[PDB]
Amino acid sequence: VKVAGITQDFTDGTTTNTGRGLDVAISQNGFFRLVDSNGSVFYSRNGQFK
Amino acid sequence: SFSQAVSGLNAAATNLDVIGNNIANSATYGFKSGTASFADMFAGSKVGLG
Amino acid sequence: MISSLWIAKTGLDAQQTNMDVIANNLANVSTNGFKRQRAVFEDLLYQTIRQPGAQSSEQTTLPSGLQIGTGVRPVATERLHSQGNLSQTNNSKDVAIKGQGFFQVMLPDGTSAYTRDGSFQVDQNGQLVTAGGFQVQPAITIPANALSITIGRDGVVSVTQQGQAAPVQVGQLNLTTFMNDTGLESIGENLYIETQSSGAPNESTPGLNGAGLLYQGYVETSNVNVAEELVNMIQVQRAYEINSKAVSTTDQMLQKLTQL
Repeated sequence: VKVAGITQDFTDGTTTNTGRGLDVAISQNGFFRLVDSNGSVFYSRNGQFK
Repeated sequence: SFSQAVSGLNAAATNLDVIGNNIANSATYGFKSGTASFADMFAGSKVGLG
Repeated sequence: MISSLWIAKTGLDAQQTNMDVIANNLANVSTNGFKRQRAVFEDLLYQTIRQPGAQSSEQTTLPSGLQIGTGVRPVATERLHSQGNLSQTNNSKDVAIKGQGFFQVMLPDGTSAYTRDGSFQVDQNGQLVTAGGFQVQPAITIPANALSITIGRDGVVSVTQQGQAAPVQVGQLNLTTFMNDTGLESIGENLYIETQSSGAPNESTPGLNGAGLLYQGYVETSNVNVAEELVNMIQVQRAYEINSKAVSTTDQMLQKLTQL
């Protein structure tokens, strides 16, 4: 048997309110886009911002 | 007289190979287990060939 | 000075060659992309004291003649081009070929050899070479600042650059197939070259015209079955001992004849 590669489940998690205002959550399809100092483009769904 | 014993050795090795393949290919979703079948050989009569 | 002595000498030599091929097969059992060797013999000529079916009289014939053998001669030690087990290494610069074909390699003298072992590296200039400094014939060059190298199911190889959001194709790995795969003469470092025995190679992309497929991250191990080499060795040892016994018997009868 050979591993065909791990696949990730994109099912949305539970939306939990933990106070504060500088935080966003996505309940459906959508990926936040980020750019690093070197200029590359990355995609993440984390809601922590500062 | 090594012919019969060698043939039996190869048959046992093949059976172990099939068993090992079945046990190793566990958890594979689209898998159906295998099974080896054997058959004797005779030249005429009273003359075994493994 | 006795025909039996020469016959037994030929038998001893045949068993010695068989033992040699067994030893070589057992030696490189872990060599990647190694094909085992099998030796095949034949009987030598025959001395006909009485011709079979000779007209012994006007209406009767000999049902069987009188013929004496002259020993055994090894025909050839061919190489069995079976399919080796595909291991897994999770590397980026080694490919396993499943099916038929060979990678072409540009020898330093100028000609080209053919290999079955896929373990590629990069030389100082950046071009893809095999383990041993020999470069592939299409001369695939890997550019600097390469984030990753991918090789598809077919021969196309691409490299992901730092940016551009898209991989860029860098070349293709076409492999060559022969007609008489067992007719290629083998030289060192897992290389083969063609002779009169094998036809002119025809190159093609993997997956077409009977060619194999390329899997990245795997490697083809040798098709040496260590389980049966031992029993073959046992049989070879017994046969060699019996031939030596025949030599000893001939010597004994000669000695007890010359004592007169």
